[PDB]
Amino acid sequence: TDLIKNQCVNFNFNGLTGTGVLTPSSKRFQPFQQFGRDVSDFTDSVRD
Amino acid sequence: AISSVLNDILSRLDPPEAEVQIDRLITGRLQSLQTYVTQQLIRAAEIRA
Amino acid sequence: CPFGEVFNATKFPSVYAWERKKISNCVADYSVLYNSTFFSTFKCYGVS
Ligand SMILES: *[C@@H]1O[C@H](CO)[C@@H](O[C@@H]2O[C@H](CO)[C@@H](O[C@@H]3O[C@H](CO)[C@@H](O)[C@H](O)[C@@H]3O)[C@H](O)[C@H]2NC(C)=O)[C@H](O)[C@H]1NC(C)=O
Ligand SMILES: *[C@@H]1O[C@H](CO)[C@@H](O)[C@H](O)[C@H]1NC(C)=O
Repeated sequence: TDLIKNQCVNFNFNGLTGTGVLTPSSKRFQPFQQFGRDVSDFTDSVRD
Repeated sequence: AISSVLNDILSRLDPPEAEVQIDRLITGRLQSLQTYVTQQLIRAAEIRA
Repeated sequence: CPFGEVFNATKFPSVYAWERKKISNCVADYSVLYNSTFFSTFKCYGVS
């Protein structure tokens, strides 16, 4: 599907599911990184 | 448990078996809450003094 | 993915010299060999 932003949605990315609010970010990923996590081991951000 | 992440159990694992994995994880986590609150009550008592 | 070349291969190797191939770049339907019995043994782990 397309992206639905700035509201609570159900999401399903390429191997990552859950619910929450999707927003754009300025996180600088490396060329070999798919997603990142918070200090606590939970998903912080995802590459589309 | 297979994973600390609930979603990584529930999502991919067969729903029957999954209850076993989830139940185990729940018990694990509940224990930390009981510990936490117990200590807080003790700390609170010291503050009262 | 050419699973036909995996399960309908003409020749299989011996166990002492088991062989491996890499499967990639496709959309795979895994119900084909699951919801229609073609096996005497069917055991999967981690994921249903
Ligand atoms: C490997 O090749 C064999 C056949 O050479 C495949 O098995 C066969 O798959 C068909 C398709 O479902 C099975 O059903 C058949 O459907 C036709 C449709 O008109 C029907 O006329 C037949 O009577 C039959 O119902 C067929 O039973 C099945 N045969 C066997 C022995 O399983 C096999 O699936 C191929 N494996 C892979 C991984 O491609
Ligand atoms: C079994 O898999 C085949 C694959 O094409 C599908 O068409 C069929 O509906 C499946 N059966 C059930 C009960 O889901």
